Amino acid sequence: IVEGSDAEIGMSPWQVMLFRKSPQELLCGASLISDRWVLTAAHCLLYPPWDKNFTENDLLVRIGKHSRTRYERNIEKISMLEKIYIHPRYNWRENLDRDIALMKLKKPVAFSDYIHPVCLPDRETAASLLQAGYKGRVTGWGNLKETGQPSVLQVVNLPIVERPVCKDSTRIRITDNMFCAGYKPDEGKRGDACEGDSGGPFVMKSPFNNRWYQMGIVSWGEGCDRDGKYGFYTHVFRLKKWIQKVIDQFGE
Amino acid sequence: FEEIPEEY
Amino acid sequence: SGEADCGLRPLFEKKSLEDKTERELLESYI
Ligand SMILES: NC(=[NH2+])NCCC[C@@H](C=O)NC(=O)CN1CCC[C@H](NS(=O)(=O)Cc2ccccc2)C1=O
Ligand SMILES: *[C@@H]1O[C@H](CO)[C@@H](O)[C@H](O)[C@H]1NC(C)=O
Repeated sequence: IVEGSDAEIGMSPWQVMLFRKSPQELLCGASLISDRWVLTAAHCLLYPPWDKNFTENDLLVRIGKHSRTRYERNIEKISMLEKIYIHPRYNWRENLDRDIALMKLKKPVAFSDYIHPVCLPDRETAASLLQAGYKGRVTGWGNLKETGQPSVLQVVNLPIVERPVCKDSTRIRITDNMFCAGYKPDEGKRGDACEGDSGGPFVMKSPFNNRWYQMGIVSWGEGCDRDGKYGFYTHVFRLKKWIQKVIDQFGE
Repeated sequence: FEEIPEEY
Repeated sequence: SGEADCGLRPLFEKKSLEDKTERELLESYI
């Protein structure tokens, strides 16, 4: 996160750290959706152009963390993965279209003041909140600058940007499975996700039932917090049916 | 990066 | 929605405490 703040303890209970076993390193962010399922970006696991292709035994998920590097002795829980599911039509060859993946834990995690699932949006929550100008919140342990690392979880609140503006800021072909967010060069407020934040959640707080809803997954961008550039996120609601399908068809 | 318990 | 007790934080919503910048979000939804 660039130009964000330190998160408060218990502020983002569904925040998950994707951790590589050896070298032991932070891979990406992710989110807890139930006691056995984690949602993240497909490119955190499979990105052939960079020879990236992790399997269940390559990683660990770390839940209820605040500190980036410390082993949070009786706060965090570490789980092993049972299975990884990448969207069948994930487009790593061109634009990261459908950048989403489900990971099923070997054993259910127990909830606590620091571990709690986020909600998945319904068509109606999506329809009233995914509006240009409305702000969401992004969290992660990623880079503080394009080109260092935070010691604690960082948070930033960013406005959703109109699709045409998103389209006109890049040469990459943008699809219905993506939305962009950030401040415009003129708003004179700034902030963004950056390397290390991928797979973390873009959330919004429903003014209706006061629950937190995950609307996006940190996906991609060009540089970080660049003027006239915007962060792009996987559109969770548009891929919800694939989400329901795998859970129903495979677990819980 | 502080080490994680070996059980993991 | 995606859970049951989903999206209500033990240390904030459940005790009726607000985080430091959540109002910024809420004030943007009109
Ligand atoms: N919000 C931002 N400004 N950036 C967030 C970047 C998060 C970061 C992981 O933590 N995600 C990635 O690096 C995904 N990714 C994969 C390869 C390089 C690419 N950036 S890029 O400038 O090459 C443009 C690009 C090329 C192909 C497909 C999508 C976008 C890209 O963004
Ligand atoms: C990804 O890894 C698995 C086996 O580890 C396999 O599906 C595949 O051939 C690997 N390489 C690619 C490009 O997915």
